[PDB]
Amino acid sequence: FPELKNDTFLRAAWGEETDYTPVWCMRQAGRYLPEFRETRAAQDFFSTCRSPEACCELTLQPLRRFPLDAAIIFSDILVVPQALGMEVTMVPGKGPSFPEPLREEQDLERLRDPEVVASELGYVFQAITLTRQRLAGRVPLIGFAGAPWTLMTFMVEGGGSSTMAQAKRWLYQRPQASHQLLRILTDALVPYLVGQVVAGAQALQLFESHAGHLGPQLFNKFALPYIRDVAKQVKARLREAGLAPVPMIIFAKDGHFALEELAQAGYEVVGLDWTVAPKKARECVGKTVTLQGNLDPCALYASEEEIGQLVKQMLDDFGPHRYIANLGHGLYPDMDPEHVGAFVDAVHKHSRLLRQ
Amino acid sequence: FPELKNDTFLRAAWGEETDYTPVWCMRQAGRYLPEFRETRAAQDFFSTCRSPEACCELTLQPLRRFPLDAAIIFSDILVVPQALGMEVTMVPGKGPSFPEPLREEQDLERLRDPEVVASELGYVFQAITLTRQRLAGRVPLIGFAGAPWTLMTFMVEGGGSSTMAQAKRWLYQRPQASHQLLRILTDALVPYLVGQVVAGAQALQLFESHAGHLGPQLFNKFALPYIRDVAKQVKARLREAGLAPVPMIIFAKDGHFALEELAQAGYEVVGLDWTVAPKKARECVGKTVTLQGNLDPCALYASEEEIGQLVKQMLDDFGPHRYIANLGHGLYPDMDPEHVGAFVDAVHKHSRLLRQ
Ligand SMILES: Cc1c2[nH]c(c1CCC(=O)O)Cc1[nH]c(c(CCC(=O)O)c1C)Cc1[nH]c(c(CCC(=O)O)c1C)Cc1[nH]c(c(C)c1CCC(=O)O)C2
Ligand SMILES: Cc1c2[nH]c(c1CCC(=O)O)Cc1[nH]c(c(CCC(=O)O)c1C)Cc1[nH]c(c(CCC(=O)O)c1C)Cc1[nH]c(c(C)c1CCC(=O)O)C2
Repeated sequence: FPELKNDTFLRAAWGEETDYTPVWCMRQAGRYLPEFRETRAAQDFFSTCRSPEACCELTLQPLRRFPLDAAIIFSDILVVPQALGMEVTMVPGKGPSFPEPLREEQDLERLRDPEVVASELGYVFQAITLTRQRLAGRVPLIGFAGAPWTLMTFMVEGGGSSTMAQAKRWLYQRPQASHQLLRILTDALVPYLVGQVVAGAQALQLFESHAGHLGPQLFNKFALPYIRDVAKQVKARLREAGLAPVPMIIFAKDGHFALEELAQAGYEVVGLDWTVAPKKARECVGKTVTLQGNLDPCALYASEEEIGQLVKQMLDDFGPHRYIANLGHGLYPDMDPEHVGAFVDAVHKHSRLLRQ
Repeated sequence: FPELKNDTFLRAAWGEETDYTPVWCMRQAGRYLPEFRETRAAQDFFSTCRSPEACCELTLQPLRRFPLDAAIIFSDILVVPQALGMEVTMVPGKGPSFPEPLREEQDLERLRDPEVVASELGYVFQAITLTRQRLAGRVPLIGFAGAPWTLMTFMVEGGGSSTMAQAKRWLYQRPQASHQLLRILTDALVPYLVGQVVAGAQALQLFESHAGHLGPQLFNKFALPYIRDVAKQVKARLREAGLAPVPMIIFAKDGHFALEELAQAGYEVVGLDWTVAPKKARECVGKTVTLQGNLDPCALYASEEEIGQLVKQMLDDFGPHRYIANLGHGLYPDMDPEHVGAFVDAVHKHSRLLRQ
C-alpha cells in the first residue's frame, strides 16, 4: 500500500504527543451529505455494502469536503449477523429489520459455524483494500464491527428497541444460551476483524452501541468478557500472522458505568458519548488510554460560531494529551455539511492554540 | 440532432476550399468573460463540469458575443485522471492539484481498469448531447481530451511544472512503468473520445500541452506512439459502430520539433503555437493536412486596429487553403472580450479579401 502521509490519528491513538488534535466523525459517510444520498439511490443498502467501488466512493466523499484525520470504511455492523445466516432488510425509512429474529434456544441451530463468516464477508475486505489504495496514504483507514452484546440485541429484538426487553430477558432467563450466542459472535468477529486488517485497515473500532441498556452487573457478566476476548484474540492472531497489531477503539454508548473496566479491556482508545463530562471520564479511565469524543452531535445544529466555542470548551476539558476528537455518536441525516466543516476546523484551530 | 447550418469549420478541417477562413479560440469559454465568472461562482470547478446545464451555458456564452465558427464543450482534460481514480482539486487561484501524485511504479495499482473510465464520464457525454441539441445546428461542436504524455505529467507532477523533472525522470529511470501508464491512459482515452462522438461531438482535439518539455528523441519514444494509437483506434471504433469518423486535431504546444511526425500521425488537423512561423510549419507538415492557429494570445492586448493588422499578416502567411484560424494557446483571464471580437471579425474580413 501507499505510504501513510498524515498519521496524526494513529500517533494520538497510541498516546503519543502530536502537534494538533486529530478529528473524525462517526457516520461521516452519511445521509447528511447530498452526494451520499445520490450514490445510494443507485442500489439497495446491503447491495451498496457489497460493491467495493460504491463503498470506496462513500468513504472518500467526506474527505473531499473536510480535512478529517481518518477515513472509516463504508459498511454496516449488521453484515455479521447476515453472514451468520440471518436474513436482514433496510426497511424504507424505518431502519434495519430481521423478519425472523432469534427467540428460543433452538434458533441458534440455524447459524453458520462462526469460523466460516470471514469467507462470507470477502466483499468487505475487497472494499477495504480498494479504499486503502485509492486513499493513497492521505490518512489512516478505520475498519469496524459491532460488539457481541450489541449484535445479539439486533438478532433477538429483530431491530431497534427502546428497552431491549427481549434481549435482556434472554440474559436473565436463558443465561447459558446467551453465553453460547455471545461466544458465536465473538468467534465470528475475531477472524472478520483480523481479515479487515489483512485487507488494509489501519485501526479498528468495536461499536457497543447498546451498552446503556445494561447496568454494571449485566454488562460485566455478558458484555465485558467478550469485549475483552475480541481485543486479546485479534492482537494474537495478527502477531502470529507476522502483521503489526493496529490500535483498537471500544465505544460503549451510554456506558458511563463501565469506563473503569473498559480502560482495562485491552483497547488503546475508549470512545465516549456526550453525557460523560470529559474530566470525569479521564478520572475513570486513568492516564494510559486515549479518549475519543465527545461532542453532542446535536451541537452541530448551533451556529458555526457557537460550534467553535463548544469545541473550545470540550478541548479545554480533555486537554492536549491522549485525545482524539469526535462527536459523542454519529451525525444525523438532517445536519448541515457546513457545520460539520466548522466542527473539524475548530478542533484543528483550537487544539493548536492549546499547545503553543 | 438538428441539421448543421454553418459547416465551414468541418469543410476546412477535411481540407476543402471554403469562402472564408473559419475561426475559433481555445478557452473561448473562459474567465475573460464576466458572464463565465458569474455562472462559475455558483459551484466549485469539477462540480460545474458535472452539470450538463452549466457546461452547455458556458459553451454557448462566447457564441452569443462572437460569430465563432465552432463551439467547444466546457469540460477539462483532468476529468480523465479523476475517472482513473485519482483525487484532483482546483486550488483557489493556484490551479489544478493532485495531493497524492503517482511517484512509484506500485502507485499504478490504484488506478481503475481503463475500460471502465467512459462509464465514469457519463456526465461529459450528457453535457455534449445537451449542448449539441441547444446549439440547434448553428456551428459544429468540438469534443476534446488531453494526450497521454500530458496527462501523465499531471498525474506524476501533481500539477503544473516549469521543467516536468519528475515526469521526465520516470521516462529515463522507469521506461517500462512509463509505457504501462501511457498505455492505461491511451486505453481510457479511446473509449472516452468515441463516447464523445456518440454523444454528439462533430470534431475532436487532443491537447498535448506539455510536448515542449520533451525533445524529439523522448517525444518520439513516449508521446508520439500513443498520439498515433489514439487516432487509429478512435477511427476504427467509430467505423465499426456504424458512425462517421470526425476530423481530429492534434495540438502539441511547443512541439516545433515534432511537426513532420505529427503530420503523419493520423490527424486531419495539426494545431500550432505562436512560436512557429506559419510558412515554416507548412513546409514541415506538407500539403495534405490542415493547420490550425496560431496568433500569440498576448497579441489581443494590442489595440483593435493592431490586432487586425497582425491577423492580416498571419492569414497572408498561412494562405487561403487548409487553414483554420485560432490563437496559439488559450485566452488569458485578463483579456478584453472586445479584442476577442476584433480577432474573430478580422479573420472573417481578411480571409474573404484574400480570396476575391
Ligand atoms: C439506520 C441504521 C443503519 N444501520 C444501523 C442503523 C441503526 C439502527 C438502530 O439503531 O435501530 C445499525 C448500525 N450501524 C452502525 C451502528 C453503530 C453506530 C452506533 O449506533 O453506535 C449501528 C447500531 C455503524 C455504521 N453505519 C454505517 C457505518 C459506516 C461508516 C460511515 O458511514 O461513516 C457505520 C460504522 C453506514 C450506514 N448504515 C446505515 C446508514 C443509513 C448508513 C449511512 C450513515 C447514516 O446516514 O446514518 C443503516
Ligand atoms: C487553469 C487550468 C484549469 N484546467 C487546467 C488548467 C491549467 C493547469 C496548468 O497548466 O498548470 C488543465 C488544462 N485544461 C485544458 C488544458 C489544455 C489547454 C492547454 O494547456 O493547451 C489544460 C492543460 C483545456 C481546457 N480547459 C477548459 C476547457 C473547455 C473549453 C473552453 O473552456 O473553452 C479546455 C479545453 C476549461 C477550464 N479549465 C480551467 C478553467 C479556469 C477553465 C475555463 C477557461 C479559462 O479561463 O482558463 C481550470
